[PDB]
Amino acid sequence: ASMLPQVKALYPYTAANDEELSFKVGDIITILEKDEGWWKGELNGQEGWIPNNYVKEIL
Repeated sequence: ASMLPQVKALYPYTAANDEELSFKVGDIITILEKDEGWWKGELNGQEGWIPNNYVKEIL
């Protein structure tokens, strides 16, 4: 398999529209794609863009 990046949320986020993904502090989110400040995440079957300042990539 290929490894995807994962990030851990440091702040909660409420999606502003249907292209974005909501999360809570400590959620582990899988990154499908990066576009500078917005990353595309997947969490429990939901997919959407997230602000990268809310999270920290797991090394």
